[PDB]
Amino acid sequence: DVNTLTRFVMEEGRKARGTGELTQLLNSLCTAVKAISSAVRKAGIAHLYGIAGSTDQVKKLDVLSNDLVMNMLKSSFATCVLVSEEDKHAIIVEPEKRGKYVVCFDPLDGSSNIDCLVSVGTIFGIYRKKSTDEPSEKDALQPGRNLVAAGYALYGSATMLVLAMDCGVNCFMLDPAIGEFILVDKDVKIKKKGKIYSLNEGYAKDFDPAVTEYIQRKKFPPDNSAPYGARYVGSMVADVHRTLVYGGIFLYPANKKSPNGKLRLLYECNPMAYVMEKAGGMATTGKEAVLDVIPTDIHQRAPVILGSPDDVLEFLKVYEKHS
Amino acid sequence: DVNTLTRFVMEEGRKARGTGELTQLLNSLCTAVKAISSAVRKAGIAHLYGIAGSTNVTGDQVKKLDVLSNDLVMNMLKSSFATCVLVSEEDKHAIIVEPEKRGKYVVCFDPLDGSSNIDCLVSVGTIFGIYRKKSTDEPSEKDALQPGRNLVAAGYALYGSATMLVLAMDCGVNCFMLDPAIGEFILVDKDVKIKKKGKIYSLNEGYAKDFDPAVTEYIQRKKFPPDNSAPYGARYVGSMVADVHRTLVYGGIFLYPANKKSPNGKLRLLYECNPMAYVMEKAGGMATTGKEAVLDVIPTDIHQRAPVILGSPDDVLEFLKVYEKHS
Amino acid sequence: DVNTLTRFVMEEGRKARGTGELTQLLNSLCTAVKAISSAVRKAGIAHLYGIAGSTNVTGDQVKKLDVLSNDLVMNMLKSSFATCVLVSEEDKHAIIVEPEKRGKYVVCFDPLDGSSNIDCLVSVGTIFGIYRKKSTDEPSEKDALQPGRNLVAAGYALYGSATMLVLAMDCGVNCFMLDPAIGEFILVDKDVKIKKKGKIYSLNEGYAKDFDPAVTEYIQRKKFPPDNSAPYGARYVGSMVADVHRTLVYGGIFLYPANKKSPNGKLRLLYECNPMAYVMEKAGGMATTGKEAVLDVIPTDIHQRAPVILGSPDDVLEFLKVYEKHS
Amino acid sequence: DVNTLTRFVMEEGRKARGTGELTQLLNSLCTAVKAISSAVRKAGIAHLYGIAGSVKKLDVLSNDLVMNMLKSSFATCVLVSEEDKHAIIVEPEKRGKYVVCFDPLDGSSNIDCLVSVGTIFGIYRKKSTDEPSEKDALQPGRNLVAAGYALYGSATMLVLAMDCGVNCFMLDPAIGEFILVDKDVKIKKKGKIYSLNEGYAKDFDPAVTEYIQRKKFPPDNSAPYGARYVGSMVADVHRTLVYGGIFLYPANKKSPNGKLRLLYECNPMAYVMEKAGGMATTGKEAVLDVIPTDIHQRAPVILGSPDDVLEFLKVYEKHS
Ligand SMILES: Nc1ncnc2c1ncn2[C@@H]1O[C@H](COP(=O)(O)O)[C@@H](O)[C@H]1O
Ligand SMILES: Nc1ncnc2c1ncn2[C@@H]1O[C@H](COP(=O)(O)O)[C@@H](O)[C@H]1O
Ligand SMILES: Nc1ncnc2c1ncn2[C@@H]1O[C@H](COP(=O)(O)O)[C@@H](O)[C@H]1O
Ligand SMILES: Nc1ncnc2c1ncn2[C@@H]1O[C@H](COP(=O)(O)O)[C@@H](O)[C@H]1O
Ligand SMILES: [Mg+2]
Ligand SMILES: [Mg+2]
Ligand SMILES: [Mg+2]
Ligand SMILES: [Mg+2]
Repeated sequence: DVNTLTRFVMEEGRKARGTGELTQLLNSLCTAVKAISSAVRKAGIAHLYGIAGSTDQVKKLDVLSNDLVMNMLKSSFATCVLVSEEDKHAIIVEPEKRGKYVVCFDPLDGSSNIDCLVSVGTIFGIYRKKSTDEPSEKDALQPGRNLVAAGYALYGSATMLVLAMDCGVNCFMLDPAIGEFILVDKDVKIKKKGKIYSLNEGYAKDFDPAVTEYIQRKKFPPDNSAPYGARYVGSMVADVHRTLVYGGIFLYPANKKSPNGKLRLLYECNPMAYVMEKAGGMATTGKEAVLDVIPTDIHQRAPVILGSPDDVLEFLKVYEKHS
Repeated sequence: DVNTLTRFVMEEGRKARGTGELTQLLNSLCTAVKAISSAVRKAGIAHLYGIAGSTNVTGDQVKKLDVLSNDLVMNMLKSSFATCVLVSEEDKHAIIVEPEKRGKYVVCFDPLDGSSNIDCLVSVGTIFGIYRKKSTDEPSEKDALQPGRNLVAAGYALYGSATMLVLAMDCGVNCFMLDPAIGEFILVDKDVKIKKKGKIYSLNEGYAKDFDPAVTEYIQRKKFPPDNSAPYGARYVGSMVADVHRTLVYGGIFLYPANKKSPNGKLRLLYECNPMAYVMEKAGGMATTGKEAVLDVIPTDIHQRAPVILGSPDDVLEFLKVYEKHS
Repeated sequence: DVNTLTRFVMEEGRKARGTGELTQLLNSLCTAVKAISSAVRKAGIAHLYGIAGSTNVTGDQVKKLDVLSNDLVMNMLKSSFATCVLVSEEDKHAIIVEPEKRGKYVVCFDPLDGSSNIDCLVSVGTIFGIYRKKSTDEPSEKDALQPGRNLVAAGYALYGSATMLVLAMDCGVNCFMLDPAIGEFILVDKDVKIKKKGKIYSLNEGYAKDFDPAVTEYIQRKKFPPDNSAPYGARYVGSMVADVHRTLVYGGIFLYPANKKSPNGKLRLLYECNPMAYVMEKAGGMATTGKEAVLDVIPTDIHQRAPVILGSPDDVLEFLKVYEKHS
Repeated sequence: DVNTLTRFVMEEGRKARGTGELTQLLNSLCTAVKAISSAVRKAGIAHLYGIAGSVKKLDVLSNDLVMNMLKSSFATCVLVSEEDKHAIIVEPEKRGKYVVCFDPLDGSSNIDCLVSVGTIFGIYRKKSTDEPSEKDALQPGRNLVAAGYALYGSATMLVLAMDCGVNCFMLDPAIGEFILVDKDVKIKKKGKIYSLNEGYAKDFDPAVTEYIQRKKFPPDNSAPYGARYVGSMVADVHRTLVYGGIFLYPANKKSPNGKLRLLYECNPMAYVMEKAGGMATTGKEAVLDVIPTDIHQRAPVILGSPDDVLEFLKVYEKHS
């Protein structure tokens, strides 16, 4: 039977005995992702270039993508606190539209390389508000282990939405002819070990000796097996999704321009770690599992190594050797 | 004033006082590219997954996409009445256009690179180079054995976050953005030029163990600059259109160089290296094999390989300085 | 606050304390309508005309729209797990859903009304009525033989200059515009109500020689008002969905009455007249056979015909008074 | 062998040995019509209704699209639009030699009910050697170089009439391309449908009343014609071209010289009809022979299958 995101989400919520609040939230997020995809593919750009007589582009697209997510989630009546990469402070939903959920998201990740039309993407993570206090930024400071749902949209050669919940990881392809996300890979599981590593090797000078050693073993295998292939798009959604689909390992470790890491814990690392763990993968900072870091600031950064468990375990063995 | 690919091509054809044959070829290629973009973005995939009660998925969808893209380009170019010989990355032999539809142009193309890149849903591209048939002999694969310098037009379409067509001709490089709401390529970057020195290098460092000693030293110098300037950034998508386009837009260097086990490189000269070398040189960049300019190689086989290092001229010259140090 | 069909239907389901079954049905219908819309606007027609050669067509692609439409609606409703008995203009007998997929609802629909003249690009449409199952026993086509009064939901999609879904339920009539750029039905008109009296009449006057004398007199009053008021304008698209939507939007009257060669009219009671009558009544309009309300007829055959006169209430009342005068 | 509008137009230009100017004009109209279609189908309406938190009328937008695309083609010198009281004169730097008269969005009267709407165009070559003026648009339809319409119905079709005949192109929205689907089109000799607003029955000339009576009670007592009246000229005329038959907008008392406009409604449709082997008459003469004195002047029109038009004229000549 054909399955769609709308039907899949409605049926999981029926199975969950819930009230429909999270269903309405995920419904609203789907709409926003379809509207982001349309703009990312440049529908209507002819009007910007004067087709009807009327005459920062990358910037405005991430602002618009933020507005679409913010508006769709607000009017869902399902949220109370929204944290966005585009916004310095947490947004507090007005009282008459408040619901039970906190949403952390990057509405257009990798946006700043739109000039090259590289893949861009959306990342989101959904929490049940935990405190009974008046809503505030504190409600978003929960460890990733508390995630109820998380995932991402990739605006690549096609638009795909990956949604991770308690039930596992499911991938949906957008059919632009009808505006429906079609279920195409069910209960995805990452392979135990891959043949691809992904990281910005331009920071090789700043690399920890654990990282340098691990990556040396991927290029020059001490057992003389085949070297791993390398890929790095520089957009987290593209690089993590390739790791999910093919296996392997993605690293963005600390460097001396980013001693706490480059990626952001709340709306980049935590959602991707959650998808990885639900897929049978791993996600570590080196010191602890990403999902166990307790945030103290909503835009704080973390180092991340994630992907196939044998590859992450192999990295972690090299890491404790450098204790 | 807004400009479209169709209007731009038509006006350049008028300025050239051509017969209109090349214009028709490029109109045909543009339609084909719009058709590939629609398939790449997965229009109608709901019907494949049973929305109307029918079909299983069966086989290799990525392969079928490459084949479908090849059939779109082949058929639009055949029906243009502007071509006689078609060389495609997807076909063993050159396709000879039937007598009734023969025109004067030779087209080498790679219609899509889905199968040759395990990256899934990250970018895909089409590359093309257009030559004028040089002899009046009955058409054969020999008519595509021309050096890249003989190209009249070349370029690529990138199916990325948006669909972009880059077209290079004697008038320079121009970049057109596909507006899917209306099926028009909108002119967005005019007479593009690459910057003389960039800050990004692009190659597959998994192959590091098989690197020629000069590639190792060059890359080491990008990661550990001897003058303690800032290291270059690294990006490697695995799709030639994507990696070359970023080099064009941001500057820097892209390398798929020769080495011991692959003494002629891996990429193909006629429909990968030559069109990109032409775009680079028209943009004021460089494209070398290490031994010579890509566009000066005279091919002897239609699927022959070439090493290629291309991009900002100061970076390519710096690599050639290191390459000659190890001669 | 923006509102979509998905969000609207979901909240209404939460309001009425449903189990979500109707909601999944309506979600399924929405998806089929989107796919029908895409086919009607001729997405992919270029493959039918050989853009990729002869080999690249046949699947859902080669089916006529009436067949494709039936397959889309049939399949989406079956896979909704919310229906048990389906009635379509396309199939002589009601379809009994497999027990593994059965829900509690009965759906009567016309997958593509007006496809008659889809050749001239006239607006066409989809019509649907939803009943709950009443019977103690195994689902059978007698479950669909309910009066229009038992409807829980009804409406139509119009594929005209734009695609619109008109949904009628207990809460009233609501209208959703399909945004093709993102594939969402946007709530654009809420709790819609017909005007009390219109200035347009709508019927096929070409068959005037066979008109019932009561229809002859009522049409004459429209064109030759006995009080020197302004005569009504005439519109007849020949596609029921388009004519009924204009009647809802602009007011007036639409007639497909009984004549003498056609004892009970031509339009079908279950999946043409009944849904349209339900929309009209929820909008403060009217719909009669001449002798009783359409929604009161007790059907005995799932494909039985019914005369229909519907629209603004003062216009249907004037017709009835002329009609009862001749009875 | 598939063909597109772009490739068909360019190939006809090559055969004509034209300089490319009219081909650029027609390319430019093709783009405008694709953009009108996109807006008519309501792409982007979600933004109007606040999907991102926070408006030109369709007819205004459509006029802007055609006007700007034609101006920027460098192929035109005088543009007459139903939306503009005076003719637009193109600035010297963007001037070509063609005069274009058009209705950017006919039927938008009642777009509130999502009826079919259309764009109609007629293209003339400027004869004079002098400065372009409104007078250059005052030509009989006989002088047309090209005419047609785009119908935004259940699907979008462009019908183009030229010397070479009538050709029909279907817009494939997946790829944004007009595909040639019906070639060298000819209308049926006689149809079975008549199209007019019978709400004006009280004002009909007795020729029209008697002709309509012939359609409902046939004198050879064949089957009565069916009736259709969409109320959008493009939709009713296109059905007439596809199925044969007759379409009439005759004189009534709020429109004593007809309601439809000669330069950009009647003349383009008359020219499609004639190139398809049909006819179009005011009743007194061929539409294409009327010499206009006002760019917005109205004309009565009866057009369609040749046998049905001749039959009307035979009834008309009786009441002469
Ligand atoms: N559509 C859904 N998919 C998966 N889980 C759900 C869904 N709806 C509700 N749940 C679960 O039920 C809980 C309460 O749902 P709600 O009543 O919608 O807030 C959520 O926090 C989830 O754990
Ligand atoms: N649309 C065009 N853009 C750029 N150059 C063109 C174009 N059309 C023709 N030319 C040039 O004129 C030559 C002959 O034109 P043709 O008669 O179309 O083959 C071509 O090989 C090009 O060098
Ligand atoms: N989405 C909805 N909109 C309006 N009424 C509904 C909806 N869902 C359920 N209902 C009402 O509640 C009944 C039971 O719903 P269900 O259990 O989903 O079949 C239906 O037959 C309707 O009367
Ligand atoms: N694309 C075309 N299709 C049909 N006829 C054309 C075309 N281009 C030119 N012609 C004919 O040749 C004349 C001169 O064209 P031009 O030099 O473009 O003004 C026109 O007025 C038409 O009669
Ligand atoms: Mg961002
Ligand atoms: Mg290939
Ligand atoms: Mg029907
Ligand atoms: Mg008009």
